[PDB]
Amino acid sequence: EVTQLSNGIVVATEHNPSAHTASVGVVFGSGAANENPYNNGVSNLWKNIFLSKENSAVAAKEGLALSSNISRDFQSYIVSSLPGSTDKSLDFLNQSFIQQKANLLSSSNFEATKKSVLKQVQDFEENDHPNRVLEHLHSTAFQNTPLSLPTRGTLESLENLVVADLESFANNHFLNSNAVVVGTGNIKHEDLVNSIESKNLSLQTGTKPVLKKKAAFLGSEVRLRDDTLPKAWISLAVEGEPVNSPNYFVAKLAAQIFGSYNAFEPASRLQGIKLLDNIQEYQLCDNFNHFSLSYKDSGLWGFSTATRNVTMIDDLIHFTLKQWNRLTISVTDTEVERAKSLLKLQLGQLYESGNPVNDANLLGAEVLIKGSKLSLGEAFKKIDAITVKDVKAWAGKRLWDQDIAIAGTGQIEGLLDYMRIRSDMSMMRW
Amino acid sequence: KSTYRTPNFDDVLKENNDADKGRSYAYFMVGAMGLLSSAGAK
Amino acid sequence: MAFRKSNVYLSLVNSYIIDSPQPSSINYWWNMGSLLGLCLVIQIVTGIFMAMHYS
Amino acid sequence: MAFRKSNVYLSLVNSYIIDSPQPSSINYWWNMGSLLGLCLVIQIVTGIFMAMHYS
Amino acid sequence: LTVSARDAPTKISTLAVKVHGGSRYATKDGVAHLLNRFNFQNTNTRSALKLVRESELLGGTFKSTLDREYITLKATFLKDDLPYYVNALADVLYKTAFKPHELTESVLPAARYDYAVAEQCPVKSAEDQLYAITFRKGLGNPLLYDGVERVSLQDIKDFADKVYTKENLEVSGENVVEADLKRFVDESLLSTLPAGKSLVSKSEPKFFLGEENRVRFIGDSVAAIGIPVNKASLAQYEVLANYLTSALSELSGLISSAKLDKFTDGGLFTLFVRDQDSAVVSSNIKKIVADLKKGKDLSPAINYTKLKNAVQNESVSSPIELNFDAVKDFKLGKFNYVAVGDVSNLPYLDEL
Amino acid sequence: LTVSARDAPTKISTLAVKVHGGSRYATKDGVAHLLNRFNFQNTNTRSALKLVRESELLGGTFKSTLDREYITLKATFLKDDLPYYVNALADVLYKTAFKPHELTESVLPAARYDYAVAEQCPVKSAEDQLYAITFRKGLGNPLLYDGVERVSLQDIKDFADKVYTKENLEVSGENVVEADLKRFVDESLLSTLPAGKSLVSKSEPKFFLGEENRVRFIGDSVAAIGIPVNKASLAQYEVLANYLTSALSELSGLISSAKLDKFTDGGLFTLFVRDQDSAVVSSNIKKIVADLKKGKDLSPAINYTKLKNAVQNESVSSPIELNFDAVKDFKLGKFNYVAVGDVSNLPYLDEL
Amino acid sequence: PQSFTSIARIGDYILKSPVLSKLCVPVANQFINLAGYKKLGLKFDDLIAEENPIMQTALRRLPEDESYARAYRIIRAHQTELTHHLLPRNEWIKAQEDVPYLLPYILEAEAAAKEKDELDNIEVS
Ligand code: HEM
Ligand code: HEM
Ligand SMILES: COc1c(O)c(C)c(C/C=C(\C)CC/C=C(\C)CC/C=C(\C)CC/C=C(\C)CC/C=C(\C)CCC=C(C)C)c(O)c1OC
Ligand SMILES: COc1c(O)c(C)c(C/C=C(\C)CC/C=C(\C)CC/C=C(\C)CC/C=C(\C)CC/C=C(\C)CCC=C(C)C)c(O)c1OC
Ligand SMILES: CCCCCCCCCCCCCCC(=O)O[C@H](COC(=O)CCCCCCCCCCCC)COP(=O)(O)O
Ligand SMILES: CCCCCCCCCCCCCCC(=O)O[C@H](COC(=O)CCCCCCCCCCCC)COP(=O)(O)O
Repeated sequence: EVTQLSNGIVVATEHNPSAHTASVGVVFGSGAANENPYNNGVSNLWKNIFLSKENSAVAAKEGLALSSNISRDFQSYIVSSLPGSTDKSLDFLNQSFIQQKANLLSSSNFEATKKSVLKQVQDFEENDHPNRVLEHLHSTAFQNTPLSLPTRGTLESLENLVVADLESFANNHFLNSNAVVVGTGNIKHEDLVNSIESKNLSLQTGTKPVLKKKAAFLGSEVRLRDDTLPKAWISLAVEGEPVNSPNYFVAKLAAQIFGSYNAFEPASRLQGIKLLDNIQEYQLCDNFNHFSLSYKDSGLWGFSTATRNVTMIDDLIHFTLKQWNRLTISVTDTEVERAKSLLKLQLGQLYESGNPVNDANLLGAEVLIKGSKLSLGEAFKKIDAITVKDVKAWAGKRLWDQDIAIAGTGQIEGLLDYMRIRSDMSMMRW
Repeated sequence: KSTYRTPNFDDVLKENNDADKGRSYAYFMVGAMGLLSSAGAK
Repeated sequence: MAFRKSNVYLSLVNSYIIDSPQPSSINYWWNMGSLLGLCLVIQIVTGIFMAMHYS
Repeated sequence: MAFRKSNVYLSLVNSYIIDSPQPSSINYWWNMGSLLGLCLVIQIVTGIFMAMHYS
Repeated sequence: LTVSARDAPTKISTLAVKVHGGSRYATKDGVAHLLNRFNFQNTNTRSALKLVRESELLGGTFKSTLDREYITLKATFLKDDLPYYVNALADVLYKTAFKPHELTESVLPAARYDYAVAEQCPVKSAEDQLYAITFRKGLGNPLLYDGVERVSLQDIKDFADKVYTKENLEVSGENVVEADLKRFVDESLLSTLPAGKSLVSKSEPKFFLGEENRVRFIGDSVAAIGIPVNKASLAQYEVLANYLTSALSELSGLISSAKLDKFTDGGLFTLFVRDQDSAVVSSNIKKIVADLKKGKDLSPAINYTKLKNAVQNESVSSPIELNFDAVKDFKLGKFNYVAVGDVSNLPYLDEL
Repeated sequence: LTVSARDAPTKISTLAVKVHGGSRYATKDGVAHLLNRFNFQNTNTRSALKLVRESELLGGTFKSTLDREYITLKATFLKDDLPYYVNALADVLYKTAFKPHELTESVLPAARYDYAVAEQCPVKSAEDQLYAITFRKGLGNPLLYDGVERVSLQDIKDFADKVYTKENLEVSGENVVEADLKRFVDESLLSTLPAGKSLVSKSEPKFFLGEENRVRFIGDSVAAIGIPVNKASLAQYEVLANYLTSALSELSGLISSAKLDKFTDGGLFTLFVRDQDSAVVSSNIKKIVADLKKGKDLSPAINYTKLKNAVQNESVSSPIELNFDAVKDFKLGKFNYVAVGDVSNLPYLDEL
Repeated sequence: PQSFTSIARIGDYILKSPVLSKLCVPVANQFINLAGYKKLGLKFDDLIAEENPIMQTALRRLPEDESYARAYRIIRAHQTELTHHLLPRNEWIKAQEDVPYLLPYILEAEAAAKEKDELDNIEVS
């Protein structure tokens, strides 16, 4: 059961007696979308300061494990431990992250962390193609709007930061009205609330800055061509649904219909996905996957693919977009029936895995928007209630003759112009 | 300059991008060319 | 592959007027060739229909 | 490579009537196609020279 | 045929069947890999394409995994459909087709892909070279099939006749009722499965100390060491594998990886160092071995490894390690060394 | 710069210039191989295509050869044209172009061909592994360039500036008048060549006994052994290399090859066994080592090796080996072992 | 175009029925030698067209030996045919050497491709 109390800070807890671990954490409603192009990467630097050697050493001496996660809409700082020592994690979180920040922002520590983060971002930008392609897709989809800033930070901006930027961001965003205290695993809600009440655990006053511009989607493309690479990596997307939309689960199911494909695994060549019937003959791709990502203001629905067949890219894109076209007009009931159970198993593993850190992140990110956490059972009935008419109604609105965003790198010379791709979003025979 | 920073396209861009209004104006111009063309071909 | 590239007759049309890669900076002086192709069809078509009445 | 295979115009002649691989056991019933090509040329050539005198 | 299970209100339940068909038990090098790729191919009744469209609608997927010791037959699905899937798993253990055209078209092309990926990564090659020189003819059998020894379809079929038995089997199902499973277990085709000796051997393997090998590799350079661990010392090398990777140690920024592999009778503790410039590798490896030889205290890391072990025990059978409280000191006495990469610029075992 | 020559009424005369630019002297692995492939490229005055049409009409050809110790500049031509060719050889030792586009278009593609051919043959790989484990950083440098260590054009030019000197040179001409050559020798561009220390070292190398290595190879299986030979024992291992290959020995039908390589200060005696079936290799290697360990008499082979040596001395500098009369007995004490092929079915050094 | 499994279920029934296997099989055996392919050295299954994905699949599973011999009978028939003659009487195909060597491969390939088309159109209740 999920129990949430608004006394003090918003305290959420999900109790699981079977687990042998307990996680206690703080989730902030600010993310990479709350920063600007001149201090971009301040959140990643804060994360790596919390994860620095001295802080991690003092934590691990007591027997605790530290996790930090940076995203568009939230920042997560989690302390995981054994069930008997769940009170010690609160003490470490109070003493280190909240009460005092002078020790963590010393000159030498800041310089070392800055040099390590610069090295990491430099390695990412050159030797991680499928993920940086998705980052550029975000950066070109939401350009000149908060949601397009990369979460790690750019190489040029990360140099200009000083400790003053970090402390300014901490003053502006680490607030009581922006925070949720989350408890996961083998702990009780009453015990957690009592433990918080015994201490003060006050973060700050409130009134975080309000953004003047809301995120917007622009049809656009960016091409980063490099002929010294062996493949071509391509990510393509349209505007999707945000969190708290009525069509959220319909979006995830429509994504699940096409699924993912790996050419080298024997089993995934026999899937009921009809798209493979066009792909398999000439080995058009090595792998693809479909995504329905949702944020607070907007979302992305699309796919990502990698291939060595540098002379047949347009055929791959054409067949994929013709499979997308089929959703509006001629989706069949068996497709939806398979999609329901595939999605239920897909959602089942996500929310019911052994690791409590994923549960903590999900619960903290959920209560910061909805105000409450949807149960597993009520999720299934909405999934089971989906019909063919709903899928057709959603697809006729979100992907029929709509603008797209594209991002590719590698031997993308075979990738045709924008308009030729944009015309594939309709059939013209219907 | 970082690749993530994108060049200024402001003088080219429309103030309000509404898909239903935008695709209707383009389709009407294409439709007009088709309507006169069908008449000429006949 | 796509039918426009797989068929024997449609692959010749594909590689000459559809997927043919053109330089991105040729000006209006390069439009003259297609105008001669248009005019060759005009002479022939207007000639077959006018050859039905000429002695 | 050889000029009959390198030239743009002579490579079409090469792959249709010179280097074309034929089955080694087709009988005289497969000679009929070339006879129709011979007869098509006969009708046209004997028709252009006879169209110079017909009203 | 020993069945254990647990139940919980989770929506998704999982079922696992394990076979002691490990690579230490393969008759020819890479026989285990080929059978593992026959797993979930066509059976006599239903084809492998038949199994896909059915297990999809009921919300489940099948997997098979290869390691030094196991061939795991695992399924994760929706809670109510336990009787249906238990027959699907039993069929593959009973009446696999083993057709000749399944080896050429699917198993061989897939097995080649696994080998190709592992050859590009240098730490895997170094790890495979520590297994080979420590356990010469036990666990040191090659994991993947490359083809230096010819393996035929009969050797695959004979191996399946050897491993797929009644007494060489364990069926475990997480988050589903135990008693309901056994009624379906005692009914299915595994009830008629033949019985034989258990391939698992209680005796410990024999080990060699001081071996070295060198491989010339184009890419990064790796200086890896491996140590044999008996049954009693599994606790000491588990804390040490966590101390070096934790912030409590000074060498944590030099070390690229450290772990302990455990079996039913012992394990191999492996340490790796990786970099592009062979000069950096050469200095890093020398400082690590010099500091390890003098001594290191692992007592501050006991509470850290308890939390680390508890997370690991979720997905494993969780062998009991109650000796974490008694682990105090470590000092390196002897080890096996492997050098991969620019061997000319990398140190020798005498130099370390 | 020590010139020796002989004369005879033969129509065809040969000229040789040797440089101690051996692979034991290469600064980086495979530097010697790359320079050897620059030899007879373009010079400042005449191109390498210019050298072809000229040396053709006068009836000669040029060659360059690489081994563990030498870079041989050899020419065989018609008798009268000694003054012309002696300038052509001097130019390459003086004013090679070393242009950047000569490394990419000719030297690198040719060097890759040499490595590819040697990798298919298993006895070469086994021999290269005996050199590496016996002489770690002396003669054991790789002979051919594969690219595990990066070699740049500057390292090639620096190596040529290091080896091409006045005091690191020997010019020998067979079947042409000595005095006539020296007048052309003292005139040519080698007269102005810089002088330096002689790269040849009088000191003996250091050796290691008991090393083993294993390589997994798809093809035939090879069980090779290698032994270090000092200066005094060159006579004993020369008779033994002929006894085993002769009909006088019973193991001659089991042995695939046997030879002794000689240098100015010692040599390596190598023995090889080769077959397709690893079972035959395993039995053959065991019987050979067992019989060698008890003892073998080489006295019947002394007259045979004298005839064998006299034929060899025609094309070599002929180091004196007058100890053939004193060679009596041999018995194997220690050796280095290398296994290539089906390593699982091949014996270990402990088993032999 | 009339498949092969379709015309084989016709066969095994006629074979088992004593009245039918006595009436028509004694009439079928004269139809084979009257066809006269045996005299050029041809086994029956070498006569079926192979330019479709079903036969191309079975021709790949065929063992090396039966594929090498199959290559020779087709070459011999092509060579003998262009000379307007026949093979010597002592090399003809007898009654017992003409066995169904390409039968099982055709059958195991259609039942796995019948399953595919019957699974692409499943209407789940
Ligand atoms: C490139 C192709 C052609 C060109 C350049 C061409 C040019 C001409 C010209 C200049 C005239 C004289 C026009 C005048 O002053 O009255 C003419 C007349 C004529 N052409 Fe063509 N022609 C072409 C093709 C054809 C074809 C293919 C035909 C018939 C199938 C044809 C039939 C005629 C006829 C019948 C006349 C006389 C009718 C008339 O002009 O009053 N022409 N042509
Ligand atoms: C396959 C091509 C052709 C066929 C089958 C064909 C067939 C015929 C036939 C059957 C006749 C009537 C013969 C008779 O009974 O007198 C005829 C007449 C004629 N054809 Fe053709 N013809 C062909 C091509 C041509 C061409 C290309 C031309 C002119 C360029 C041409 C010009 C004529 C003329 C002028 C006549 C009338 C003269 C005459 O027959 O007295 N034909 N053709
Ligand atoms: C390099 O870039 C290119 C490019 O490659 C190409 C191909 C084109 C396109 C140009 C062409 C392909 C021109 C081609 C021209 C011809 C081949 C002329 C066509 C000639 C004919 C059609 C032959 C004559 C036959 C007829 C039309 C018969 C018609 C029938 C009639 C009148 C009978 C009617 C009677 C009855 C009973 C109804 C370009 O424009 C271009 O640059 C943009
Ligand atoms: C599969 O195996 C093949 C095969 O591939 C091929 C190609 C052939 C060969 C067959 C052909 C290619 C037949 C082709 C036939 C044609 C295309 C018809 C030719 C038509 C024309 C030449 C068009 C008409 C034009 C003229 C001849 C104009 C002539 C000019 C004249 C009369 C003007 C004269 C006036 C003056 C001023 C002198 C085979 O025979 C064959 O099997 C053996
Ligand atoms: C050889 C003689 C002509 C030379 C070549 C010059 C090219 C002009 C051909 C006209 C075709 C353009 C339409 C392409 C198309 O189908 O687009 C279709 C649909 O576009 C339309 O809406 C068609 C507009 C109708 C205009 C056609 C008028 C024809 C005028 C006569 C020209 C020849 C006599 C594909 O549209 P897409 O951009 O989404 O792929
Ligand atoms: C489409 C209309 C014709 C159909 C195609 C039928 C083919 C017949 C074409 C005749 C060409 C044969 C000679 C080849 C050749 O050049 O061989 C040359 C030289 O051969 C000769 O001696 C030529 C013999 C002269 C006979 C030509 C008479 C032509 C009759 C008219 C046929 C068409 C109207 C190559 O000889 P080679 O065999 O050494 O390569």
